[PDB]
Amino acid sequence: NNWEQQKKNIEDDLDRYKKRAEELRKEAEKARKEKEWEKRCKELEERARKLEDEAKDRVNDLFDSNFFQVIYSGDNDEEEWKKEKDRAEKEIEEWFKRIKEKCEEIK
Amino acid sequence: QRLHMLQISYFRDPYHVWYQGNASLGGHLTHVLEGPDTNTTIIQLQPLQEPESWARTQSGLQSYLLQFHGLVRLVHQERTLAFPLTIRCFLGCELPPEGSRAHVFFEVAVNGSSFVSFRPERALWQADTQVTSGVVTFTLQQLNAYNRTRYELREFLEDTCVQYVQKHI
Ligand SMILES: CCCCCCCCCCCCCCCCCCCC(=O)O[C@H](COC(=O)CCCCCCCCCCCCCC)COP(=O)(O)OCCN
Ligand SMILES: *[C@@H]1O[C@H](CO)[C@@H](O[C@@H]2O[C@H](CO)[C@@H](O[C@H]3O[C@H](CO)[C@@H](O)[C@H](O)[C@@H]3O)[C@H](O)[C@H]2NC(C)=O)[C@H](O)[C@H]1NC(C)=O
Ligand SMILES: *[C@@H]1O[C@H](CO)[C@@H](O[C@@H]2O[C@H](CO)[C@@H](O[C@H]3O[C@H](CO)[C@@H](O)[C@H](O)[C@@H]3O)[C@H](O)[C@H]2NC(C)=O)[C@H](O)[C@H]1NC(C)=O
Ligand SMILES: *[C@@H]1O[C@H](CO)[C@@H](O[C@@H]2O[C@H](CO)[C@@H](O)[C@H](O)[C@H]2NC(C)=O)[C@H](O)[C@H]1NC(C)=O
Repeated sequence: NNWEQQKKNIEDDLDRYKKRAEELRKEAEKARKEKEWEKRCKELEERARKLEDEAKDRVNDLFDSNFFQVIYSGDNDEEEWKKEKDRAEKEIEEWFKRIKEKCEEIK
Repeated sequence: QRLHMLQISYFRDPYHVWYQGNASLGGHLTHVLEGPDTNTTIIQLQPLQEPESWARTQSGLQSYLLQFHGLVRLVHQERTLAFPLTIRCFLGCELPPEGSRAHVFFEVAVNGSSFVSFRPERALWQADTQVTSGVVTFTLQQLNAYNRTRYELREFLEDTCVQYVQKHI
């Protein structure tokens, strides 16, 4: 139940960084459905990449810390831990693509 | 010549550790490590690695320290450890004058006494204690359970470490 509690914490982080990522996607949609605004894009590109990295590092730190708790559970293994870790890494990446896309289009 | 690494982990309790360590290439001090579990700082005293390369080396080392602490926490929750305790990890690679057959090692001591050590021939950890305990059998069980603690650890020692010696003497 240690790992159960720790998966909930992993989830929270992702759920927090998701809603933080969409707080930015909506900012990027309100500024495209509108030179100076073009810099509103660099400031969105920056805040979005800085956010990604944080999210990616905090969540990986979570995975690396629950290496043996998750794999010692019995119906979870190294392969599946590495599978889950990349499945979450690529979940974060995806949001960055959603934001960057808007900017590149409005270019 | 060689690359020796020392890591000293001070556990007051299961939740918190204080790290202290250094690395020496060819008898000269090259790296230092100090700090608690959350903010452990690793610095290179000489600019042996370029900023990108060193950042990748730190990512690796920092992931190891998280994993290491995790294993201590598991051994404790499964077999109960007596705190406070100190874990010494002495590891490295030594290259001969002639030949590529390098000697590699990883000896673990707990509270100044021999605990476990890695045997690279079969990438298996072995006891260094005459005492048969639940903690030793369990730790070895876990150490010999995963590719991470076996072939990846061997790869660090035989490839990562050796290449570093070959590149930076
Ligand atoms: C050439 C190197 C680079 C140059 C820089 C030198 C270092 C500078 C810093 C100075 C201080 C050195 C001290 C640090 C100690 C060694 C850290 C490295 C260990 C490490 O990363 O090994 C990984 C294995 O980790 C694991 O297996 C994780 C689990 C932890 C295992 C714990 C083993 C002991 C067991 C005892 C604890 C239990 C207590 C019970 C009472 C291998 O991975 P890699 O990714 O680097 O591999 C490369 C292939 N791709
Ligand atoms: C990396 O940090 C190490 C911190 O422990 C330290 O290496 C050696 O650590 C032990 C403590 O376990 C000490 O060893 C003994 O050294 C002399 C023998 O020459 C004794 O008279 C002392 O009483 C002491 O117990 C030392 O602190 C140290 N060893 C030596 C020989 O100095 C080093 O600071 C770092 N490693 C290297 C090789 O510099
Ligand atoms: C690692 O070394 C530590 C220092 O030598 C040692 O810590 C000491 O642990 C004992 C037992 O856990 C504590 O003493 C207790 O037991 C005696 C038994 O007669 C009682 O009378 C005492 O009241 C007390 O409860 C010490 O307090 C403790 N030392 C410190 C500094 O807190 C660890 O046990 C060693 N761990 C391993 C795994 O070997
Ligand atoms: C970074 O880690 C340390 C300890 O939590 C803090 O910075 C200093 O780092 C040295 C490392 O040798 C410590 O010994 C000192 O106690 C620390 N303080 C000073 C004034 O030197 C730092 O606060 C941590 N950073 C964060 C963001 O938590």
